[PDB]
Formats: sequence, structure tokens, C-alpha cells
Amino acid sequence: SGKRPIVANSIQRRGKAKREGGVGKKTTGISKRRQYPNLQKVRVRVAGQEITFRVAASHIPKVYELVERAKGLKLEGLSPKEIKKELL
Amino acid sequence: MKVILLEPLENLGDVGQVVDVKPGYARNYLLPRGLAVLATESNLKALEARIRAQAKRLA
RNA sequence: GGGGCCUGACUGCGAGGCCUGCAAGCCGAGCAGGGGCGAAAGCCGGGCCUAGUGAACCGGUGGUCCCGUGUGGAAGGGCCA
RNA sequence: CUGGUGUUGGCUCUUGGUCGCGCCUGCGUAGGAUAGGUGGGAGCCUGGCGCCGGUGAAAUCCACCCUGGCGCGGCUGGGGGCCUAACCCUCGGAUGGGGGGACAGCGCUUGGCGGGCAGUUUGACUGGGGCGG
RNA sequence: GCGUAGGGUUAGGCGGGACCUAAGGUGAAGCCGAAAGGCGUAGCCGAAGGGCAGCCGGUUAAUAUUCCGGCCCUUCCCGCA
RNA sequence: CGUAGGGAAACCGAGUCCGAACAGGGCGCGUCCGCGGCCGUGGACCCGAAACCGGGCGAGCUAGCCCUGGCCAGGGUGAAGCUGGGGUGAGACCCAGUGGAGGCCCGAACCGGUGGGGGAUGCAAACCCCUCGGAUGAGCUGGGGCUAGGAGUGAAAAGCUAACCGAGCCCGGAGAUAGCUGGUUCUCCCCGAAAUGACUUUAGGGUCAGCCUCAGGC
RNA sequence: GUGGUUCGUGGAGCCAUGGGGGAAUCUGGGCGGACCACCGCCUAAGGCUAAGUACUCCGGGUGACCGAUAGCGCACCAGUA
RNA sequence: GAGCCGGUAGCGGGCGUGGAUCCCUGGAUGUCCGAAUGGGGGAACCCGGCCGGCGGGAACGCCGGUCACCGCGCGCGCGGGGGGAACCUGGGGAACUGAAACAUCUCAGUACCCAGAGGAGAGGAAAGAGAAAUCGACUCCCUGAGUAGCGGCGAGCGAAAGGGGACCAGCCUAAACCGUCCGGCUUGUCCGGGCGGGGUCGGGGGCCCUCGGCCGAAUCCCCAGCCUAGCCGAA
RNA sequence: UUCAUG
RNA sequence: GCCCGGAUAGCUCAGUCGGUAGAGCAGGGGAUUUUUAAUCCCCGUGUCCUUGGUUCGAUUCCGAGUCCGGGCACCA
RNA sequence: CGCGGGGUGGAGCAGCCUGGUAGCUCGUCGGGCUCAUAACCCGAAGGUCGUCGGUUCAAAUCCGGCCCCCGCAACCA
Ligand SMILES: [Mg+2]
Ligand SMILES: [Mg+2]
Ligand SMILES: [Mg+2]
Ligand SMILES: [Mg+2]
Ligand SMILES: [Mg+2]
Ligand SMILES: [Mg+2]
Ligand SMILES: [Mg+2]
Ligand SMILES: [Mg+2]
Ligand SMILES: [Mg+2]
Ligand SMILES: [Mg+2]
Ligand SMILES: [Mg+2]
Ligand SMILES: [Mg+2]
Ligand SMILES: [Mg+2]
Ligand SMILES: [Mg+2]
Ligand SMILES: [Mg+2]
Ligand SMILES: [Mg+2]
Ligand SMILES: [Mg+2]
Ligand SMILES: [Mg+2]
Ligand SMILES: [Mg+2]
Ligand SMILES: [Mg+2]
Ligand SMILES: [Mg+2]
Ligand SMILES: [Mg+2]
Ligand SMILES: [Mg+2]
Ligand SMILES: [Mg+2]
Ligand SMILES: [Mg+2]
Ligand SMILES: [Mg+2]
Ligand SMILES: [Mg+2]
Ligand SMILES: [Mg+2]
Ligand SMILES: [Mg+2]
Ligand SMILES: [Mg+2]
Ligand SMILES: [Mg+2]
Ligand SMILES: [Mg+2]
Ligand SMILES: [Mg+2]
Ligand SMILES: [Mg+2]
Ligand SMILES: [Mg+2]
Ligand SMILES: [Mg+2]
Ligand SMILES: [Mg+2]
Ligand SMILES: [Mg+2]
Ligand SMILES: [Mg+2]
Ligand SMILES: [Mg+2]
Ligand SMILES: [Mg+2]
Ligand SMILES: [Mg+2]
Ligand SMILES: [Mg+2]
Ligand SMILES: [Mg+2]
Ligand SMILES: [Mg+2]
Ligand SMILES: [Mg+2]
Ligand SMILES: [Mg+2]
Ligand SMILES: [Mg+2]
Ligand SMILES: [Mg+2]
Ligand SMILES: [Mg+2]
Ligand SMILES: [Mg+2]
Ligand SMILES: [Mg+2]
Ligand SMILES: [Mg+2]
Ligand SMILES: [Mg+2]
Ligand SMILES: [Mg+2]
Ligand SMILES: [Mg+2]
Ligand SMILES: [Mg+2]
Ligand SMILES: [Mg+2]
Ligand SMILES: [Mg+2]
Ligand SMILES: [Mg+2]
Ligand SMILES: [Mg+2]
Ligand SMILES: [Mg+2]
Ligand SMILES: [Mg+2]
Ligand SMILES: [Mg+2]
Ligand SMILES: [Mg+2]
Ligand SMILES: [Mg+2]
Ligand SMILES: [Mg+2]
Ligand SMILES: [Mg+2]
Ligand SMILES: [Mg+2]
Ligand SMILES: [Mg+2]
Ligand SMILES: [Mg+2]
Ligand SMILES: [Mg+2]
Ligand SMILES: [Mg+2]
Ligand SMILES: [Mg+2]
Ligand SMILES: [Mg+2]
Ligand SMILES: [Mg+2]
Ligand SMILES: [Mg+2]
Ligand SMILES: [Mg+2]
Ligand SMILES: [Mg+2]
Ligand SMILES: [Mg+2]
Ligand SMILES: [Mg+2]
Ligand SMILES: [Mg+2]
Ligand SMILES: [Mg+2]
Ligand SMILES: [Mg+2]
Ligand SMILES: [Mg+2]
Ligand SMILES: [Mg+2]
Ligand SMILES: [Mg+2]
Ligand SMILES: [Mg+2]
Ligand SMILES: [Mg+2]
Ligand SMILES: [Mg+2]
Ligand SMILES: [Mg+2]
Ligand SMILES: [Mg+2]
Ligand SMILES: [Mg+2]
Ligand SMILES: [Mg+2]
Ligand SMILES: [Mg+2]
Ligand SMILES: [Mg+2]
Ligand SMILES: [Mg+2]
Ligand SMILES: [Mg+2]
Ligand SMILES: [Mg+2]
Ligand SMILES: [Mg+2]
Ligand SMILES: [Mg+2]
Ligand SMILES: [Mg+2]
Ligand SMILES: [Mg+2]
Ligand SMILES: [Mg+2]
Ligand SMILES: [Mg+2]
Ligand SMILES: [Mg+2]
Ligand SMILES: [Mg+2]
Ligand SMILES: [Mg+2]
Ligand SMILES: [Mg+2]
Ligand SMILES: [Mg+2]
Ligand SMILES: [Mg+2]
Ligand SMILES: [Mg+2]
Ligand SMILES: [Mg+2]
Ligand SMILES: [Mg+2]
Ligand SMILES: [Mg+2]
Ligand SMILES: [Mg+2]
Ligand SMILES: [Mg+2]
Ligand SMILES: [Mg+2]
Ligand SMILES: [Mg+2]
Ligand SMILES: [Mg+2]
Ligand SMILES: [Mg+2]
Ligand SMILES: [Mg+2]
Ligand SMILES: [Mg+2]
Ligand SMILES: [Mg+2]
Ligand SMILES: [Mg+2]
Ligand SMILES: [Mg+2]
Ligand SMILES: [Mg+2]
Ligand SMILES: [Mg+2]
Ligand SMILES: [Mg+2]
Ligand SMILES: [Mg+2]
Ligand SMILES: [Mg+2]
Ligand SMILES: [Mg+2]
Repeated sequence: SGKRPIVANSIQRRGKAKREGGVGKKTTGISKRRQYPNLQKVRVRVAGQEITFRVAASHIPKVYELVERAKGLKLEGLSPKEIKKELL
Repeated sequence: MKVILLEPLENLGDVGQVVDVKPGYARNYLLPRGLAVLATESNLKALEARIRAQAKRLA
């Protein structure tokens, strides 16, 4: 997917099982295949002027923290570079 | 999610009525319609900079 | 076959063998604890005998003077059933 | 495909667990008598007795309240709406206009369906092998 | 037609490029992908398709719509009207 | 490493453990090199797979499609129309003419390959001759392009995809694996088997015992 | 929900983190292998940090390394025909 | 320091003890392609624009500059782009094999692909390790040890502590607070934004009055020494 | 209102 | 292996949320009866699974046990 | 030629549970109805349970095995 303020997606195994499970009886595993857990992504739209992010939606309050700002500069037309490099 | 209210609204009305609205209600209606701001500590003392200039300065 | 009394269809072991490629399988006098039966000698560690079964592993269940990840304890293990 | 939550909101109409609240509920007898279970048991309104007498248990008053049901409300879980701001599709290009609309899309996760795809297994003696045993 | 050496391929007009697009590429913008990259608007590339000014004869050992002979024609630039 | 071992362990110790047991029984004392035999993991004695997977390279053959060009000699049948006539109330309809339609007919190029013959270390890793099928169409073909490996493409045969496709080729994992077949290279001397039992997803293999050899002790 | 570590769900801590809930800043917070209470240990969610180590296209020397089928695939005009 | 004009052998043609040939170092020219970078491209070719130059000329020419794209700060400027036999880190990541079948597992986080980076990379100063009123960054080697363990408890995989060594080193930042300044507003004795000053278990820091106080870089110029040509070298 | 044949 | 529900007549079942035991079908008898059904009226085949227990008296409530119908779950 | 499946009343079939408790429809016989046959109604009755041998207290039941009948196979060459 993407990143915009966070780290990219990861790679998981699956690890199926078909058992009772230790606290009942004998356990097992079955098949270790690669689920590819694409991280939660939401196109958020903010009004710096018209700006759009692909933010992680556990980081929507973080991008509203980034919008609750006044970084002294007017419009070149696009400008998320000064919103993302004046991030901490 | 607490917001300081700046306008009348039905079932949450007074200015400074810091009501725990739902997050989508905050970040989708009130924040693009000016009716409320997020009640962090810095914006809470920015509210307080007006509360000190209004409430104890009418009297 | 019948009658009486019962629980030895015990717990610890077990010299010695049989057998076998190992693993298994089988017999086992004797000693102790504690009983059964009998007056006592003795016999009884399942059935007249050879079939009626299943290594391991992983679990369960009941105990246990064992281990308990610094220490006390639990989790979970072991051990015995 | 599907539930849960995320993005994901607003305002309403209704079904249970609920926390206590309480006008109230319990009825084969002998008995003024809209009869519950257990205890306090010497009366309590401006007009009602308890021992009046008989009971497995005496009643009044008043709790613990059981069994519910009725409503009054917060912790509520649901299913039905209407809205528009998320979101999506759009529109002789629009900070806007529609329309869908908290649904879809998409994230995780639960369960399912799943030869569409994949990794494999499909024993041995066997008077060849298979069938049979 | 093999070996050695030497010659030989002459274009404003023929075919391409200083022109154009088709399929398809590439691709600013924009989108999406873990990265490689995959798309994609405009644009550009893309050709025996469109468009564009030439015919006839001779010459050596080889070239000739190129060289040369005749006639014609095209673009551009400058000057005059 | 070895000097202490038992036990699952706490632990105890020439003892330990099972146990109530001071019955019984189980178990109870060298290294470092060199060299050799052998074994383990190594590719492990060498050759050889069919294959599997990763990354690439190919649609100049062929299969399809897209764009753009071309090609199809010649005859023949004679459709709809159209024209005139017949007909009728008007028509439908029916005649002649005209017209030129067709996955129409015969047929060359062209495409193909039906039957036979030749060819068979060929002329040719698919040919030649005779004969055939289509030949104005679902045609053929040049150019420009697209699609690719469990994928393309397929008027479907599992065909085609660079001369062998039930999953291309090349490199890499990779010296894959092979209980299989082949092969194993100087000389002498001594001793010398087995093809049986048990067990095997085991029957051509293996573990153990049987038979064999070597060294030591008796 | 998974990966890493010896750890394959196990008694699963720890380190990372894709989803969801979601704090405090020293009477904070994490860790000492479920967890809990004592005793310790240590400060996450910001970054840099030589040195020693791996390597060998390269240059040099070294060889109980090869001597043209060997040694690199090439001692030669070879990654050539 | 006397022969040369490369692998010369041949035209004979020159050139050198006023110093050549060579070798090293530093420049210059480096056509065209290539990250290719003006645009196109079927690489080594075409087609340009702007400026400056040669009826050589206004048209075609040629020369010499400059013309990609991206990232960083104020039209303006410094980097990046690709390559490299291996080595390394991160993102992905098999399968044959082995388990005498096989699926968990193993092969293996191997090969391979991608990114990045450099002479190394990585990691790194403790929210560490785990039994010691202990060790004190990280890395590497040997031990630990095939141990502890993990394990269809099969196949197999397999640490870490401790302990020897090498090497040695610690540091910057909001472990808040003060001023600065484009603007924020409800002109607030104030929100966040850039710096700057503070700040790094006389447990830390900022703020409040005693008792005042310089060690040394990883950074920088230096210098040996090292190479990159060689030279003298006994009989 | 049922019900086949000599 | 746990988890539900049930044991009521010859059979299938409801239970005033303790004060009375019941349907429906079957069986029989009776009425009409061309045929058999259908219809009509009336009776039963009844320790309400077994005991223990709580209550004044138990199908009801409580536990145990047995058969009894399932639901899931592993299955070394 | 080898598996597996049946044999039960005149016929077609239930069956029969570790073995002891055998039937259903039609057919049959007798009656009733009918002028008479159908149909219908009422009473019963009928079977060595494929032969055979086996363990059994006892076989139709269970174990073989043999004869008819059924369903299957009889493939790779
Ligand atoms: Mg497992
Ligand atoms: Mg695997
Ligand atoms: Mg949105
Ligand atoms: Mg007796
Ligand atoms: Mg033995
Ligand atoms: Mg034995
Ligand atoms: Mg035996
Ligand atoms: Mg016996
Ligand atoms: Mg096993
Ligand atoms: Mg520990
Ligand atoms: Mg402990
Ligand atoms: Mg014992
Ligand atoms: Mg209203
Ligand atoms: Mg009530
Ligand atoms: Mg009485
Ligand atoms: Mg009520
Ligand atoms: Mg209500
Ligand atoms: Mg409600
Ligand atoms: Mg609506
Ligand atoms: Mg709109
Ligand atoms: Mg399936
Ligand atoms: Mg398959
Ligand atoms: Mg495999
Ligand atoms: Mg066989
Ligand atoms: Mg056979
Ligand atoms: Mg020649
Ligand atoms: Mg001309
Ligand atoms: Mg031309
Ligand atoms: Mg030009
Ligand atoms: Mg062009
Ligand atoms: Mg186009
Ligand atoms: Mg593209
Ligand atoms: Mg362009
Ligand atoms: Mg052209
Ligand atoms: Mg043309
Ligand atoms: Mg010629
Ligand atoms: Mg010519
Ligand atoms: Mg002319
Ligand atoms: Mg002893
Ligand atoms: Mg040796
Ligand atoms: Mg495989
Ligand atoms: Mg390709
Ligand atoms: Mg082609
Ligand atoms: Mg085709
Ligand atoms: Mg006509
Ligand atoms: Mg015609
Ligand atoms: Mg035709
Ligand atoms: Mg063909
Ligand atoms: Mg042919
Ligand atoms: Mg023909
Ligand atoms: Mg033909
Ligand atoms: Mg034809
Ligand atoms: Mg024809
Ligand atoms: Mg024709
Ligand atoms: Mg074509
Ligand atoms: Mg082509
Ligand atoms: Mg195919
Ligand atoms: Mg082929
Ligand atoms: Mg195949
Ligand atoms: Mg393939
Ligand atoms: Mg091989
Ligand atoms: Mg391998
Ligand atoms: Mg001899
Ligand atoms: Mg074998
Ligand atoms: Mg042997
Ligand atoms: Mg011998
Ligand atoms: Mg020997
Ligand atoms: Mg374990
Ligand atoms: Mg504290
Ligand atoms: Mg922590
Ligand atoms: Mg710690
Ligand atoms: Mg913790
Ligand atoms: Mg601990
Ligand atoms: Mg470094
Ligand atoms: Mg080192
Ligand atoms: Mg050398
Ligand atoms: Mg030699
Ligand atoms: Mg030599
Ligand atoms: Mg040679
Ligand atoms: Mg060689
Ligand atoms: Mg030679
Ligand atoms: Mg060469
Ligand atoms: Mg020369
Ligand atoms: Mg000089
Ligand atoms: Mg010179
Ligand atoms: Mg020179
Ligand atoms: Mg120059
Ligand atoms: Mg260029
Ligand atoms: Mg270009
Ligand atoms: Mg070119
Ligand atoms: Mg001049
Ligand atoms: Mg000039
Ligand atoms: Mg230029
Ligand atoms: Mg600088
Ligand atoms: Mg690079
Ligand atoms: Mg595998
Ligand atoms: Mg295997
Ligand atoms: Mg296998
Ligand atoms: Mg591994
Ligand atoms: Mg370094
Ligand atoms: Mg670092
Ligand atoms: Mg530290
Ligand atoms: Mg180590
Ligand atoms: Mg250490
Ligand atoms: Mg150390
Ligand atoms: Mg130091
Ligand atoms: Mg500020
Ligand atoms: Mg500071
Ligand atoms: Mg002070
Ligand atoms: Mg100096
Ligand atoms: Mg010096
Ligand atoms: Mg030198
Ligand atoms: Mg000298
Ligand atoms: Mg000398
Ligand atoms: Mg009737
Ligand atoms: Mg009738
Ligand atoms: Mg008749
Ligand atoms: Mg008559
Ligand atoms: Mg009942
Ligand atoms: Mg009953
Ligand atoms: Mg009930
Ligand atoms: Mg009825
Ligand atoms: Mg009835
Ligand atoms: Mg009755
Ligand atoms: Mg009764
Ligand atoms: Mg009862
Ligand atoms: Mg009772
Ligand atoms: Mg089971
Ligand atoms: Mg019968
Ligand atoms: Mg019969
Ligand atoms: Mg009759
Ligand atoms: Mg056949």
C-alpha cells in the first residue's frame, strides 16, 4: 500500500490449526501460508486547501494534529511537502 | 474525543460545552463547519485565554 | 459339580530360567508389609493351559516426601496409578 | 459469502439483560375474609382490631424479599426509517452541483463455501500385474 | 561469386529523416503498487498508410530518375513591383 | 576430556535408586597427538535421470487479435430488384426482358495436403511427382504491433508457442534425488562366506541374529 | 494476527508490529520466561558513533599448486570462431 | 641516460649524451554511444532551440558553450541518477532434497530478485543480560556446546549467559525554560513555526539566593612514513 | 349416487 | 468427552410455575351400517424412569444413578 | 472361471436378532350377497422356512460348504 506518516505493510504467515488445543487436549498446526496483511489505509481529505493523504486510520488524529497548524506559507498549488517535512 | 463548541447545536449547545462527540462527528461536520475545535491541552488553554478575557473580565 | 468363608483380579521386590535377532512373551520358588481360608500342614500375586490384543509419542484423570527459570507460590512439568 | 469491530456520522420508531424505585401479584380448608414463602407480633386511621374463634402455617403493621408482570429511568444489544458532512460514482472543470450514503469500496479478524489453483498420498504378499483373498 | 590487390555505390525531384498520424509503444499530469515497477490524459515516437517537387536518352569495367544532354517543377531566404 | 556413580529430579554418595525396609534386586573408576579401518553431517565413490522452483529470453516459426496495405486469370449458373406484359376492384401472384446476388459452380495464381507412388544415412530434421479440396471469402498475404510458461493462444488437437510442449528454452538452487543400471584403475600371500530366521508401506532395499575375517584374552 | 530468538501455541515471556481499545512522565514506565506479591535490573516510543571482522575485479610475494585434455573457459589475437 | 619511432620484419623516411624512447605524477584534447541527460532513437545515429563565431552567407551548414529529470534550501544554487568480481544490510523469498512417502518441519531466511551503501557494510551505548549486595556499548574469533532447549518430541534445527581474546570511545537532539520572528486572533502580558540559548540515570535536567570553575575531539589544517617512477649495490 | 356382466 | 432436552397409557406428547393427574391416536363396547372408511357416544391399556431428599401432601422442586434423543469436540 | 446376493404359504414377499416368540397381499376352502357370475363381506386353514453337516439345550435365524436363480466382473497384452 503506502506509508504516508507511518511504516509500510508487513508480511504474515497464516498458521492454520485443526485441534483441541493444550488446555483441552492435543494440538497441531496445518499450513503456513503467506497472508500479506496490507495495512489499514484511508484516503483522508483535509482543507489546507484541498489536500489528500493516504493515512493509516490509526493515524487520522495525527494528520489532524498536522493540519491544526499554520506553517507561515501560502499556496503553490499542491504543498503536502511542507506539511510532511514539517512533521515530527 | 472532546471538542470545544463555538456555536449552538441541538443537544450540545453552549460555547465551551466540551462534549465527547463521536470522532467522525468531530472530524467530519464540526471541524469543517467551524462549530468546534479539538480539546487538547494547548487549544484548551487557548480557550482559557478567552475565558479569562470574557468571564472574569465582564466583572 | 455343590456348600461355607472371603478378596491373593494385593503392595514392594524377585534368585533362577524358558524364549528370542532386539523389543516382547512366559513360568517363578523365596523375603517383607498386610490380610483371606484352614485346627494345622500348607495353598492364594486371577481363572485347567495355550488366543481375548497395541511399542512409542501426544494428551487426559487421581495422588506425590520431586522440579518449580531471582525469591515465596502458582502455571506447567516429572514420578506413581 | 458472512458476523465483529476500522474508515463510520447525525436525528428518530421499537425488542431483552438490567441496577435498585414502587400503585401491585399469589386464592381445595374450618374462617368478619380481592388467602403467597419466612421473621418483627400489642393494635393504627380519624373509623381498623391481634388474643375474638378455628389452622400444616395468623393474619394488623413492617422488612429480607421468592415468583413474576407492569411501568420510570441510565449500562443498553438489536432491527426500521429520514438526513448529510465521511466514502464512492458523477457533472458543458466545480472551494461548488447532483445521486448513492453511513451502505458499499477497502484494513484486520471469525466461520463457511471452495479442484479455480497448488502440494502430495493413493500399502504389501502376490507362481506377471490387476480383480479376488 | 574462392584467394590477393585495386577500383566501384554521386540525388532539391527516387526512398526514408529536417512532415503527419493508425494499431501499439513511451508518457509530463494523475493513479496504484514492498521494491523492481504496472497503468495513464495531453504530448511525442510509431508506416511499403496520407502528404510531398521528374521524365526521357547516353556513357565506362562497375553506378546511374543520382553523372551528363534537353525540357519542366518544388521548397525556403533576400531584393524589386 | 578424566578423576564416582546412582536417580526423572531434589538429592545422596562407594554407594545410589524402587521401598515402609538396616529384605531383595537394578545399575557402580585416562587423555593429547600421529596413523589406519569404520561411521555421522557434508555432493561424500563416480557417472545419468523424468522432473521441482527462482530469475530471465523468445509470438522473425506458429496460434489468435489490432492497424495499414495488397491479391484473387478467366468463364458459368441468373437471386432480389427494375421495366413491360398477363392478372385483379386493388393487389398478391405468373410470364418475358433487364439486372448481377452468392461463406454459388468449373477453374489457374494463391492457400492447402485427400489417395497412391517415390523418398527413408533423402533433394528435404516433412520433400518431389501424379491426383485432389477451397479459390469474392469464416478467404489468402506483406508490413507494422500485442499476448509467454501453469501462463499465452487455440473453429479444441492438449494442438501451437523458434525443428521433440500433458506445461517452452536458457541460467541459477544444483554436484537436486535415484532403495536404480553402468563403472571402479598395480602385485603377491593368508583365511574365506551367504542367498536363512525375525521385523519391516517390506519383498530387487534395510536393521539384528546366523555363516566370515582380523586383533586380543581364555 | 504473525515474524525474530533455542521457541513449531507450548506454561509464551521478550524483541519487532498488521488490526482494534488505549494511558501516565519518577509514590512514572519496562524487564528479570504465564501471572501475581517482595527483591533487584534498566529508562523505550529521536539520531550519529571509529576500531577490530567478511570480501578479492585489483597490485605484489608466497606454494610437499598445474605444466597445454592440466591450470581459468582462454599460456596462442578467447568469452573469439 | 643511449637508443628509438608499440606487439616492425619490410617504404627505406627521420629522431636522439644541448637528453630523447620509455615509466610515473599533474594538466590539455577527449568524436559518438552509454546513467545519456536538449527532443527522438531501432546504442554508437538523427533532429533541434538560445547565445557567440567562419557571399563560407539571410535562408541549409559546421564550430564552441548551454538546454534532461528528481531531491534540498533562498527565478537562484549544492547533490542525486548508472556501474562494480565477490563482501554486507533491509524488503521479498522458493523448491528439489531430508523426513528412507509426505502436509507441520527440514533444505533456509539458503539460492535468487529488488533497494541501499561503502572500502567495508551491519550493529552500537542499555527500558541490556540474568543470579552474582554481578557484568557494563556494539562487532569478530575461540570456548560455552551439540549444551540448554525446540522437535509429526520424528527428521533434524540449535542458542544465550558466563569465560578467554581482538579492539577499545563516547556523543548530538523537544533526558520543560529564556529571549528571536512571517503571521495566529476573541490584539491573547498569548497558539504553533523556523532558528538561537539552554539541556543527556558547587536518577537527570529547567526554574529559585550562599559555596566560581578549562579537559579534549570522530573535526580541521600539519609531519613522518606509505605508495604511485626508480637507484647504488661485493668478488 | 354408488355398482361390472349374462 | 463435555453440554442441552426428555423419561407422563399400547404409542406421541401438555402441565395449575405443589391443593385436580390429561389430551390425541390406537383398542374395545354401543348407533346407522350394500362395501370399508368417515362420523357419533362411552370406557383404558396409567406406581407420571428409579430410589434418596425439601414440603403438610411430589409428575412438578433438589441432587445422585440408569436407560433415552440430539449438539459440538477431539481422537494419541 | 472367481467374487456377493437371494432362497420363507399355491405364487410374489415381509421376515426370523443370537437363535426358543413365522407372517403380509392376492390366490384357496366354506359361507353371506346375486336370478347367476363378478366385485364386496365373514370364518378359518395352508409352509420339510434351498438341500445337506456344524457348534449349540434348541436352528428358519449363526458358521461352513453343494444345487438352481439373480447381479457383477473376465482387464493390460
Ligand atoms: Mg506440532
Ligand atoms: Mg514449509
Ligand atoms: Mg474521507
Ligand atoms: Mg464353596
Ligand atoms: Mg529378549
Ligand atoms: Mg517381558
Ligand atoms: Mg502370545
Ligand atoms: Mg482363559
Ligand atoms: Mg511420532
Ligand atoms: Mg530469569
Ligand atoms: Mg521463581
Ligand atoms: Mg509401584
Ligand atoms: Mg421528536
Ligand atoms: Mg407483584
Ligand atoms: Mg379439619
Ligand atoms: Mg404489572
Ligand atoms: Mg413498554
Ligand atoms: Mg431502549
Ligand atoms: Mg436516504
Ligand atoms: Mg457531487
Ligand atoms: Mg478442497
Ligand atoms: Mg490437484
Ligand atoms: Mg515434495
Ligand atoms: Mg507389488
Ligand atoms: Mg496375480
Ligand atoms: Mg574475389
Ligand atoms: Mg530539383
Ligand atoms: Mg520524394
Ligand atoms: Mg538538420
Ligand atoms: Mg516525424
Ligand atoms: Mg494513440
Ligand atoms: Mg507503461
Ligand atoms: Mg515531448
Ligand atoms: Mg511515409
Ligand atoms: Mg508512401
Ligand atoms: Mg549495375
Ligand atoms: Mg543505381
Ligand atoms: Mg512536367
Ligand atoms: Mg545395591
Ligand atoms: Mg582413524
Ligand atoms: Mg516440490
Ligand atoms: Mg519477451
Ligand atoms: Mg507474425
Ligand atoms: Mg487459428
Ligand atoms: Mg428484371
Ligand atoms: Mg453473377
Ligand atoms: Mg465459391
Ligand atoms: Mg493447415
Ligand atoms: Mg505432401
Ligand atoms: Mg482442384
Ligand atoms: Mg485445389
Ligand atoms: Mg465445394
Ligand atoms: Mg473452384
Ligand atoms: Mg468468378
Ligand atoms: Mg497479419
Ligand atoms: Mg512482424
Ligand atoms: Mg494450453
Ligand atoms: Mg515446436
Ligand atoms: Mg507431462
Ligand atoms: Mg512450465
Ligand atoms: Mg545429477
Ligand atoms: Mg539444494
Ligand atoms: Mg581354504
Ligand atoms: Mg526392500
Ligand atoms: Mg549381520
Ligand atoms: Mg567360522
Ligand atoms: Mg567379528
Ligand atoms: Mg514442551
Ligand atoms: Mg516512584
Ligand atoms: Mg518497557
Ligand atoms: Mg532488565
Ligand atoms: Mg511484561
Ligand atoms: Mg521471575
Ligand atoms: Mg562506521
Ligand atoms: Mg577483528
Ligand atoms: Mg605476478
Ligand atoms: Mg608438475
Ligand atoms: Mg614448472
Ligand atoms: Mg593443450
Ligand atoms: Mg585447457
Ligand atoms: Mg603436448
Ligand atoms: Mg584470444
Ligand atoms: Mg611502429
Ligand atoms: Mg625529458
Ligand atoms: Mg620527448
Ligand atoms: Mg611514450
Ligand atoms: Mg578543441
Ligand atoms: Mg542525448
Ligand atoms: Mg528520449
Ligand atoms: Mg540513428
Ligand atoms: Mg568575414
Ligand atoms: Mg556574417
Ligand atoms: Mg546545442
Ligand atoms: Mg559545501
Ligand atoms: Mg545507485
Ligand atoms: Mg518442502
Ligand atoms: Mg522427503
Ligand atoms: Mg513422497
Ligand atoms: Mg530456520
Ligand atoms: Mg565502519
Ligand atoms: Mg546505525
Ligand atoms: Mg548506556
Ligand atoms: Mg557463540
Ligand atoms: Mg562474552
Ligand atoms: Mg566478554
Ligand atoms: Mg575508552
Ligand atoms: Mg511562534
Ligand atoms: Mg538545545
Ligand atoms: Mg539555591
Ligand atoms: Mg607538519
Ligand atoms: Mg621524512
Ligand atoms: Mg618506485
Ligand atoms: Mg649496479
Ligand atoms: Mg653485480
Ligand atoms: Mg358410493
Ligand atoms: Mg363399479
Ligand atoms: Mg365378459
Ligand atoms: Mg341371449
Ligand atoms: Mg411420556
Ligand atoms: Mg409408553
Ligand atoms: Mg414440560
Ligand atoms: Mg381425526
Ligand atoms: Mg378416526
Ligand atoms: Mg378415559
Ligand atoms: Mg393407577
Ligand atoms: Mg414426583
Ligand atoms: Mg417426595
Ligand atoms: Mg472420536
Ligand atoms: Mg406363512
Ligand atoms: Mg415361491
Ligand atoms: Mg371364496
Ligand atoms: Mg485392451
